[PDB]
Amino acid sequence: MIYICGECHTENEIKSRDPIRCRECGYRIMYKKRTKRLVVFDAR
Amino acid sequence: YNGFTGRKITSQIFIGPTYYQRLKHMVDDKIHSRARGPIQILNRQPMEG
Amino acid sequence: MIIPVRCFTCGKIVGNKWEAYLGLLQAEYTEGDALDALGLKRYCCRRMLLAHVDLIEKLLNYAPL
Amino acid sequence: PYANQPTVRITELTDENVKFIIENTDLAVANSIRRVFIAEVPIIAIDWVQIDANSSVLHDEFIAHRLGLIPLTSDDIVDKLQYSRDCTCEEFCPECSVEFTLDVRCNEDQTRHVTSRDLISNSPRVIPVTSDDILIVKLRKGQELRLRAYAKKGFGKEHAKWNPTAGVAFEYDPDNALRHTVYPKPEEWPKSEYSELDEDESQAPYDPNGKPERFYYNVESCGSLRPETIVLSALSGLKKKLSDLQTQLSHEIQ
Amino acid sequence: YARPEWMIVTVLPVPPLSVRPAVVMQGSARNQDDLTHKLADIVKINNQ
RNA sequence: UUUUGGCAUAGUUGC
Ligand SMILES: [Zn+2]
Ligand SMILES: [Zn+2]
Ligand SMILES: [Zn+2]
Repeated sequence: MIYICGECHTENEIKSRDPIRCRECGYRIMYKKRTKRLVVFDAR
Repeated sequence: YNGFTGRKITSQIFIGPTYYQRLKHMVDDKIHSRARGPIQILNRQPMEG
Repeated sequence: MIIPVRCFTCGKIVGNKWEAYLGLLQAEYTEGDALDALGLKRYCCRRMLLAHVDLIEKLLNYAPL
Repeated sequence: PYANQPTVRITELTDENVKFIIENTDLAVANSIRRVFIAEVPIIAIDWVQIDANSSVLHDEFIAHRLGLIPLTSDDIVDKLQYSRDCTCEEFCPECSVEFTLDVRCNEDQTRHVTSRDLISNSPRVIPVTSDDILIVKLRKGQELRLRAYAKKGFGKEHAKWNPTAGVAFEYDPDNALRHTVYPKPEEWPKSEYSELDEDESQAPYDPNGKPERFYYNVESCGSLRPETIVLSALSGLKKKLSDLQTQLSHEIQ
Repeated sequence: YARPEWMIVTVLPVPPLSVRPAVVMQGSARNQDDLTHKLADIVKINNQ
């Protein structure tokens, strides 16, 4: 999975086994990327 | 003017802008119903899940 | 947050008038004169621009992601 | 036991509004016309939004809701469209909808205003009305907004975005000759713009045989339709509703 | 019933488990009831 | 092939 660093915005891949850390800043907050499933709204 | 019939309303209505606030107590957070649900482990009576 | 597209009451378009409104205030218009210049007669529409708070400007100070 | 012979006198016609007078008509018919102006004139408005990518400060539902209220030039194309649910297409087609695409990437060091100008239609006859322009959102550097949408035929009874009018002024008996309203102190009340009273007068004398007639209209268009077109489509739609009810009643009687 | 002889506690009743249930947690962490703790203390002292 | 669950302290809030 791809995560976005919370301080330097770097998309980096992370497995389900390793501790999370930005691989060019060392930052310890990561955000999941937006889903690729189609999302549809009525404009009401 | 009455919205349905279009007739003038006999009395004259006090109207104007006013600051209103939408309080946090929405109904969708306060509505619930129970029928044959998760009873307590000690008292065997209905319990707040 | 951002200017509503429609006046809530009468449904007049008011979303395309915020920037012009601010521009007229930089032209040293009184706020009544600015609202008249934008052709807002009903006080329902005038309420929209006169009481709007453009908080989105404050929100664009924070970094994107 | 028969219809009135109503007469029209247009007192003003602009691109923003039409002001006119209907005489020799019942109050109920006039109010029904005033009501059909708001709730039953079909126009085109955005009602299906797929957001492929949003990075703006506004969440997706905010952008979709704002897009729905964008008024679209639907002068003649609305008549030849069909309601989507009535259309037999596989969910969308040029006979029941108009496709829009928006793709704005703010890759600059200035706040990029995503306006109605950025909405791009697949049909030239259905554009945003302002195409100054209606602001959809403001974007910071590195923020993208990319979506497609479809705008379909509907009327204001379903949702207010299909409302074509921007306020329908309606009046009758400006001098209060019928006393449908009773002023406690008639001196205090300003004259209507259609009043025929001199300023020493405050109220027309009471009319025991009066009946509401000469209804004054001022229909302001939001911009989706010309006000002439609003009124004509309103009368056509109300006649269509009554004829459909006539058909169903004839079936029920038989 | 209720002879005064029986007022002095010579044999103490042990309630069933339905009165002092051992609530399970976070997998199999069995948390005991306060009654079970008091009975644990009493049985330890009586064993001594 | 049909599940189930912490509790009992304090606070805040609603009528
Ligand atoms: Zn980082
Ligand atoms: Zn308004
Ligand atoms: Zn279709």
